[PDB]
Amino acid sequence: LTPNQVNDELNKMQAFIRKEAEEKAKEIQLKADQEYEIEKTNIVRNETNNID
Amino acid sequence: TYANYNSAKTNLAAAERKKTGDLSVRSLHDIVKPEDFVLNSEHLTTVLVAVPKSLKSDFEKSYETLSKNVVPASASVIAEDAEYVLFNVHLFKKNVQEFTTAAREKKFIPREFNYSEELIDQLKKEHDSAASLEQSLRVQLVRLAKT
Amino acid sequence: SQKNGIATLLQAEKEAHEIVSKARKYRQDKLKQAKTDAAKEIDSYKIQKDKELKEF
Repeated sequence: LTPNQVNDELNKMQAFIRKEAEEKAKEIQLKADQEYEIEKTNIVRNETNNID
Repeated sequence: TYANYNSAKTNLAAAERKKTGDLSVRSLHDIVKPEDFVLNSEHLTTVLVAVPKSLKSDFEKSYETLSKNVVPASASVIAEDAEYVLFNVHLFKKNVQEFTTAAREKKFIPREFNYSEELIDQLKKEHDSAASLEQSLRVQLVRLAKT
Repeated sequence: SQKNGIATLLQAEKEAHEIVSKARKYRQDKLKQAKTDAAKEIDSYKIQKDKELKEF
């Protein structure tokens, strides 16, 4: 049935939504790691200059 | 005065011509906003317009060529435009190539255009401005000729 | 009515994207908090060195 095929195609479109969600989650994780590393590295340097 | 009359007449002619919709975008006043470029952007919803023959099956024949990439719903075309197909159908912008292919294969000659709330209000304002400019230019020309 | 499933998929995608954006914002806030914690640890180590410098 084409409407049943339409339902399958709508499910496939929802799959493109799930892939988008996974990509967004991966981007969020990458941003988290990058921000944590940058914050740990840059802030300490000035602090180390003050501490030293 | 003659230049003003010519500009007003040109505006009136444009307003009269843009309201046909037989092979172009119809008047925004007679058009439907939702799912017709009002919102309906990205993955939220869809918008489509074409003229495949004069039957729903032909519109379904054209819509079958979209490969169901996005907005798999069959296109529905019903209007008085050329006593033939004039549709406000679903074809998501995330499948713009497939949206075009939904009408290109069957030679539907798509006539899609932006019809958002701002666009529809601007079109209505433009038509009213053309009519008012025609009337005001006629009055000004009559006064200028009397003088 | 033929776009009910499309709207449902759109809502699911939008909700997932909003949750991901909120998680990324919370991760940025947590990175700022980690920077603050690192600065506080550097200050505490500096104070310990001040006791160490006082030992010198």
